[PDB]
Amino acid sequence: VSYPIFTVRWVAVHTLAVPTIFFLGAIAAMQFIQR
Amino acid sequence: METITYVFIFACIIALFFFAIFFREPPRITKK
Amino acid sequence: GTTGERPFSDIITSVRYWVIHSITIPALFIAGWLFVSTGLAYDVFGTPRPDSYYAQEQRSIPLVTDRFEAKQQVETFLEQLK
Amino acid sequence: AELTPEVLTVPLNSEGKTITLTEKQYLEGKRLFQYACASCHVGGITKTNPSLDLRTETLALATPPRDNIEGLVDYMKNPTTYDGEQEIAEVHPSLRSADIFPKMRNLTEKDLVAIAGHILVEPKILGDKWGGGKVYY
Amino acid sequence: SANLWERFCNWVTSTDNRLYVGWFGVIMIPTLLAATICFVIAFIAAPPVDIDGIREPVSGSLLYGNNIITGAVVPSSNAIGLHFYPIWEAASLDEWLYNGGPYQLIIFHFLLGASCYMGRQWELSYRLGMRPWICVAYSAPLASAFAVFLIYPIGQGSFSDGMPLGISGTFNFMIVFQAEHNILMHPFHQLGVAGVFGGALFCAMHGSLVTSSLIRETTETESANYGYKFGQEEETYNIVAAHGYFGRLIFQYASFNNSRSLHFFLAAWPVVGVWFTALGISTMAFNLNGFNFNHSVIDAKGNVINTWADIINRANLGMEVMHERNAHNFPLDLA
Amino acid sequence: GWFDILDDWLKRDRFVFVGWSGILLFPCAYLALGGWLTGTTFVTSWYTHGLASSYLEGCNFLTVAVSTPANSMGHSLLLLWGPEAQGDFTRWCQLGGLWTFIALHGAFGLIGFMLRQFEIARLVGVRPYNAIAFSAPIAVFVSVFLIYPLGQSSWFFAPSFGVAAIFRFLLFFQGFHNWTLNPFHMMGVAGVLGGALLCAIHGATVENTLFQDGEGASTFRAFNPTQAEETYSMVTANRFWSQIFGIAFSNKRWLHFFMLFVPVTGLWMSAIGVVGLALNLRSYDFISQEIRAAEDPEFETFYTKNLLLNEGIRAWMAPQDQPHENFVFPEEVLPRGNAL
Amino acid sequence: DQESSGFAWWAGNARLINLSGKLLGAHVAHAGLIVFWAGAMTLFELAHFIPEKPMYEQGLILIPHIATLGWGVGPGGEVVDTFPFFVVGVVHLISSAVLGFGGVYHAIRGPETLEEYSSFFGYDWKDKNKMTTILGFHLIVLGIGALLLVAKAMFFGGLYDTWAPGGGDVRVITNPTLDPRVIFGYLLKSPFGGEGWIVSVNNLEDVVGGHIWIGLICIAGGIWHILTTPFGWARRAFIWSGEAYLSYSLGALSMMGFIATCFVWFNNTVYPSEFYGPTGPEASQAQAMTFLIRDQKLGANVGSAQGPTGLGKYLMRSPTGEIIFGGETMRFWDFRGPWLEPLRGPNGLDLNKIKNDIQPWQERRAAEYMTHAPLGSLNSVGGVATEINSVNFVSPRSWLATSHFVLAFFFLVGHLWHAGRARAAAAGFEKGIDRESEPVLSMPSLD
Ligand code: CLA
Ligand code: CLA
Ligand code: CLA
Ligand code: CLA
Ligand code: CLA
Ligand code: CLA
Ligand SMILES: CC1=C(/C=C/C(C)=C/C=C/C(C)=C/C=C/C=C(C)/C=C/C=C(C)/C=C/C2=C(C)CCCC2(C)C)C(C)(C)CCC1
Ligand SMILES: CC1=C(/C=C/C(C)=C/C=C/C(C)=C/C=C/C=C(C)/C=C/C=C(C)/C=C/C2=C(C)CCCC2(C)C)C(C)(C)CCC1
Ligand code: OEX
Ligand SMILES: [Cl-]
Ligand SMILES: [Fe+2]
Repeated sequence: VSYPIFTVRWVAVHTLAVPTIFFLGAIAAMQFIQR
Repeated sequence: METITYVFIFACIIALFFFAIFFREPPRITKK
Repeated sequence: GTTGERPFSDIITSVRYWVIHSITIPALFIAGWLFVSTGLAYDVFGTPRPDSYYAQEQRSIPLVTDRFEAKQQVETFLEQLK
Repeated sequence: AELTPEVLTVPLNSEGKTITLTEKQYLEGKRLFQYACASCHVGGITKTNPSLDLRTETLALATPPRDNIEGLVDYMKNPTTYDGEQEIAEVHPSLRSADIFPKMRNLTEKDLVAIAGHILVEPKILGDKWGGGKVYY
Repeated sequence: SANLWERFCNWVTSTDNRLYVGWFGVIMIPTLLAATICFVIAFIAAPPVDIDGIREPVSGSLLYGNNIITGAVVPSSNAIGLHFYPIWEAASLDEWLYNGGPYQLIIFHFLLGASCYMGRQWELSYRLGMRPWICVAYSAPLASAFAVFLIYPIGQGSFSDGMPLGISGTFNFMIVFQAEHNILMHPFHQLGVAGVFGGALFCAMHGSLVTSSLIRETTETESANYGYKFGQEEETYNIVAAHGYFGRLIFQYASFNNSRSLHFFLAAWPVVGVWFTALGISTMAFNLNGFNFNHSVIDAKGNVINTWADIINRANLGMEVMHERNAHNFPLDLA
Repeated sequence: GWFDILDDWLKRDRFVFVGWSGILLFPCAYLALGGWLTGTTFVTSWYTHGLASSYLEGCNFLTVAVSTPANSMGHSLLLLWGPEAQGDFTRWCQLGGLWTFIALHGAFGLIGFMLRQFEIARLVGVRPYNAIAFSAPIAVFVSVFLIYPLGQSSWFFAPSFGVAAIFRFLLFFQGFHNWTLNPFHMMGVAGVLGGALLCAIHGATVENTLFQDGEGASTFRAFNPTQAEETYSMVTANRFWSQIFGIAFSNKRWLHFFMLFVPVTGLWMSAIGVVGLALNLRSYDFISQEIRAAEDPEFETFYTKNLLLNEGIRAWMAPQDQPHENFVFPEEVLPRGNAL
Repeated sequence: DQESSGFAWWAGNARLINLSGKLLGAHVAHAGLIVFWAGAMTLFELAHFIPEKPMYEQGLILIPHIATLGWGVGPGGEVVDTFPFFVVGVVHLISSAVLGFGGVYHAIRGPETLEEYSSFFGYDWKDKNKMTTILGFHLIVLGIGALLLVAKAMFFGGLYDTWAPGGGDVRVITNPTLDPRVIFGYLLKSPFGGEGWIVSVNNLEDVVGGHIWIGLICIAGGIWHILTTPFGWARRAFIWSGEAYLSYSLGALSMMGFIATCFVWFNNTVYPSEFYGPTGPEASQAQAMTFLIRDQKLGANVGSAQGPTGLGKYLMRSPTGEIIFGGETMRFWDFRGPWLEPLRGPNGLDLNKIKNDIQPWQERRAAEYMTHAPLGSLNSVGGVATEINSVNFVSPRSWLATSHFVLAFFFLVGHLWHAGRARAAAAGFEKGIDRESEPVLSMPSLD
């Protein structure tokens, strides 16, 4: 079949995927903070 | 008075248990 | 049992996907990392740094005590080098 | 709100003279305090004798005075009762009893000074917490 | 007579009994009857019990000032500990009732019978040619009773610390437990509520989905239940219409279409979750408690920055500090 | 008409069904989950509770939380553009603005979600017994996260969104409300525990009364997705439980409705009890018990024991749990048993 | 060879029920994993091991197992030479490669079945003769092993005896209790408070002696099963299938798993408090000791001291009259220990020995065990759930006991599961009720 690319599913998936990794990167950096 | 009331209800539940088990509606197959 | 969307299996398997996402996925990661490591996150959410919970001597808590003049009261708490 | 060298300035001896520890000594002391003290002296108390704590004030009214580096260090070698009228090295960890308390074998004079410093720095930071027990947890 | 014993074995094993008294039943029925009779009599008329062995009798029976909610059967004395205390171990019944004698008689008989009850749930399944493993599902609630009535007392070194047989007495067991073990901060317990919440969730899930996708065979003013006859050939609900709905609620592949894969999950989730919660009490019976994040996060100077974990600790202290007033003589609670 | 064209698009069968409900559901639901995940990692609770509550401060998955606003706020909606935050975002965060954000948004998210159930059911043409059931989780959220603090002094005494922050909410209700002694709560657990039993027992019953529809041992494949005959022997199941338990089902339609009733009814009862706790109309005591306990120093029940535990909880927790009260409890006034 | 047309993927290992060859590879590859762990872990423990520091404060569970056998230790459990630890570790780790080799080989190269490639090693589950024979083989192998312990104890060095006359030390046992009345007496002992059944063993003489009996009896039954077949009843009672045999061994391990849990938690002898931590009762006993010691030095008369309840602050009586420690520790009046026994008299704790025979080594022993009770958190924070972070510690007795209970339990489930299937497999309905011939439909209605 000739499937499309940008779809409603694509949008949804990205609304969760994009912030997640951005957070996973942020939290990963926190593991080195100290005092 | 209170003790009596508590045991009474309890005795009533146990009585129910009996009738529920041995005096139920016979579960009939297909032709029901 | 099917709809318009392109079967995930194909996409997660397609070389084109990875050619894209080998760039995109790490990019967001490094971005989130920088968001913290540059101390920006601290200012965006007013979260105190390890050396910004109390004043040097003070051992009291900066508890907000009134709703309307809260924002003003909060700023006053940052004043005392907190 | 940080561990300044202003905080790490603790009395060295009875004659008012003081000493200034370093963030390296503190951490090292804190670690050593966990290694050979925390077992019974967790959070400045004394599990096997709650009547005597590690409060600076309590150490001050000790006999001899144990509210300074020199005091504590001596104690860690030859410990005594609160009046000092009796040596208790046999039932208390010390250098002259390292055969009985293996943990004290490794410990060298550098370690002793660090541990001593830790006991004096903690109340400066924690305050009432360091002295009291579950009440202040 | 073909043979008395042979007939006897045939009556026991008989699948034509109203209640299947099995071989496990031969042990179950007497033990359960002893347990329940002693319980009922105790709960009503038993005298106060010195649970903590400190000569401080706790009355938990109706006739002695209690009601259903407060009333309970008080655990054996702490002076007895893990010692075996049958009736024939006491100078008199008066002494036996004072030292929490009934408690042991009940829990031992119950746990024994309740175990045989599981064994019977296999036997009947065997005699009826159906698959076993139903008893395996019952192993989870049973393992909890075992953990609460036997494992924890063994670990703690006394039956006086086993869960009391009553409403309020059960609340006491929990509050104190939380203080000494911080059970809320333990993974196994968390898995427990996960199974229990999930259970109730899924029970409502399945329940609703099925009953909502019933094939119409009833009148507008007639009970929708009558649209089913005991002993049907075909199904009474459209599982394909059910899957169609739930498949659209979330998304297709996150929805069941296999009734067998469904009911397995329906059974697996709660049983496994409760299994862990049973292992939780059994693990914390040897003082392997929940996470201790007290005074974890501290600031740059060393000051203690509190968390919700600390707020929990304060509540825990209050329970610890106040439980069993006159029972303690020494600083540490190690027993 | 544009409407029916808008409808057409929305009600299109996609991978993730949108629908009219989706216009309400997805925005809120996403912001609610997002707001939590945001605060969980970044925003603090220092200025509101004197607490660290984020990964950024050092909290872990258990100790993290989106804490309630200060008691000063009252029942304020705490709008970003409201008199408190005054458009400021950073201030808004520090005043616990994210709590009312998550709460109110999530609340509408639960409204949209049930609407989705209603909307999808109608389309598929199935009965809305999935929407009726979902009312129980609604009542709980409404009663606990909204109604309860609305009866108290402020949002501050509502359950904070977080693992540990919920555990103290439990212990609080014990210490202060004696929540376990409440009949409505008892019905609650009776429904959940009994519901978690029905779930277990029914699944196990079915899997172990199945017919043989295949030649393999893994009987999972041997199921007919297209209805036809019953996949498990309902008749055998009946006789089983009738002999081991004495009572047994014999009407799948009732059995499954029962699986709906029990857990939904329970949560509803637990809701009412909480609604009463808002006005502090709790089930704390038994007057008959206290009166004898006063006159008679030798009368002791497991009920009296528990109340002593409550006094300890209240006394030792209140100071750091209610900062706004500036509590100061001298060591000598703290209720304590012996030695401990 | 084997795929979906036999079992499901998540039940894969059940496809090997009738593949003796490959089914041997598994057991040999698996056995390598056990040797691998034992080896690699010992070296891991040693690599972190600190000599001048208690073993229980270092999270050791294998090195203290070696210490018990009299290896690398001396007076009072003092660690002398760490070489035997290193050896036991590396030797195992090596043997894991050897076993692992055969495991891999038999599972992917060697004959997929054994019956043809060797009629001696090949077997049939229903072959009651081969089964009891293979069982007979292992019954001897285990039997010799039981004597391997006896040898180490009597000849090759001995064991660590905490009850040692001059104080805990490695002692050569040269007088094993062989009296059957005494030995088998333990089996007739109660499992409750006081009479402690098997766990109540309190001297190495019985330990070594008991193992002598077990060693002989095991090999004796080993020979018996080689040269025989199951009787009449033995055949009409059990189920004879590959799964059935598994189930029997599953419940067996489960039972042993529970016994081991109570052993490491209660027993003092075969689990030395010098290498492991102090047992639960021991630590609570120590606290009573400690403060009895303290306050007495302050001039308090412990004998007549009256506590809050009026029961006896420091000393009270047991239900049978013996003088015991006071407080909540009344539940642990069944505790026996080297440090405490010299204070005990013919009627329990002697007030005279308590008054002036208290030794310094006992006071600090009590203090030690008191501040090292088996109390801790999952994240390893020693003390009560309300304690503060500082002392990173959780008694090895706690780790072992909890771990082995979970395993023991799940194995009891594994038992029920595999025994329930075997009964249904044999009779032949483990795959569903026969649609045609439905048994229930042939039984009269009880209604
Ligand atoms: C449909 C989805 C939806 C819904 C129902 C809500 C609902 C809400 N949001 Mg919200 N939000 C959404 C999507 C949604 N949001 C999205 C997608 C975002 C991301 C941009 C946000 C971001 C967001 C933030 C950042 C905040 C909210 C907040 C709020 C709450 C208060 C807002 C308020 O006062 O409403 C006002 C209601 C209206 C404006 C509706 C008016 C409709 C009429 C018909 C239009 C009339 C206009 C006309 C000029 C009037 C003329 C009259 C004349 C006299 C002048 C409320 C629960 C606040 C909150 O949670 O506080 C704690 C808050 O601070 N929202
Ligand atoms: C001596 C021990 C032993 C042996 C030899 C077997 C042998 C067998 N079992 Mg088994 N079983 C045992 C103990 C044992 N069992 C115990 C104690 C239980 C109770 C839990 C079970 C429960 C059980 C079930 C429920 C089933 C079997 C089945 C089987 C058969 C197929 C094997 C299989 O499914 O592998 C497949 C193996 C897996 C899918 C791996 C499972 C992984 C586990 C669940 C997780 C372990 C957690 C781990 C410690 C954490 C690691 C962390 C991770 C991040 C790395 C096979 C004959 C199956 C069968 O066909 O029955 C005859 C079957 O359905 N067993
Ligand atoms: C103790 C763990 C263990 C062991 C020993 C085995 C052993 C076995 N399984 Mg198995 N299995 C296990 C766990 C285990 N399983 C678990 C947990 C699951 C669930 C996921 C399964 C699921 C499963 C299925 C579904 C099947 C098996 C099968 C088999 C058998 C054939 C293996 C095969 O196909 O080779 C294939 C081998 C390879 C593809 C290469 C793997 C590389 C090797 C084996 C490992 C090397 C080890 C090490 C790194 C090398 C050291 C070398 C050194 C000594 C020099 C074999 C006896 C099959 C069977 O029934 O046999 C016909 C089969 O169909 N298993
Ligand atoms: C089973 C026996 C056993 C026992 C009693 C111990 C005991 C110990 N180990 Mg150890 N270990 C074991 C097996 C065991 N280990 C194995 C098999 C391995 C190989 C992976 C290791 C590897 C290992 C290392 C690398 C280290 C230890 C350490 C330690 C010590 C510290 C304990 C700790 O912090 O763990 C805490 C561990 C946990 C809290 C994890 C609990 C995991 C549970 C069991 C998961 C259960 C979930 C369940 C399976 C989910 C399945 C359900 C699903 C199917 C639905 C302690 C003495 C440490 C040490 O010596 O330092 C002092 C250390 O560094 N162990
Ligand atoms: C559970 C253990 C076990 C068992 C039952 C078998 C069984 C078998 N193996 Mg074998 N094997 C094993 C472990 C085992 N293996 C290990 C660990 C390895 C890796 C080194 C191998 C490597 C291996 C190879 C490479 C081959 C076999 C083969 C065979 C088969 C032919 C018999 C044979 O070679 O023996 C012949 C040897 C003897 C009869 C005598 C050996 C005695 C040894 C030297 C002493 C063992 C001492 C022992 C540890 C202590 C016991 C004494 C105690 C009672 C006091 C047979 C089915 C062959 C095969 O596939 O043929 C079908 C084959 O080519 N095996
Ligand atoms: C683990 C090793 C092992 C295993 C698996 C077996 C397995 C078997 N043996 Mg056995 N045996 C062994 C070791 C072993 N033996 C040893 C070491 C000896 C030497 C003493 C013997 C001597 C022996 C004889 C003399 C006979 C067997 C027989 C049998 C077979 C039937 C067993 C049976 O029906 O018992 C079922 C047991 C009962 C119905 C009795 C139950 C009552 C028990 C004992 C008491 C309650 C147990 C309780 C829960 C545990 C508490 C402990 C207790 C001390 C208080 C079976 C294949 C018989 C056979 O068929 O001959 C080939 C037979 O006549 N065995
Ligand atoms: C607030 C706010 C907002 C919002 C925002 C958002 C919306 C965000 C989002 C966010 C997000 C959305 C985030 C996410 C995150 C995520 C994460 C971070 C995750 C993680 C994960 C993990 C970690 C995992 C884990 C696991 C599990 C769970 C299971 C098992 C396994 C594992 C381990 C894997 C706005 C702007 C509108 C406005 C203003 C305010
Ligand atoms: C069958 C199968 C399987 C399994 C497998 C197995 C189980 C294996 C095993 C394996 C093994 C079991 C292996 C072993 C190995 C070992 C080794 C190889 C060793 C080595 C050693 C050495 C080398 C030593 C040396 C040393 C020393 C002495 C010290 C120092 C250091 C060192 C370490 C170096 C699986 C599941 C996967 C899959 C399916 C099939
Ligand atoms: O009992 Mn109930 O409470 Ca388990 O802990 Mn110790 O003993 Mn008593 O004290 Mn706490
Ligand atoms: Cl209490
Ligand atoms: Fe169902």
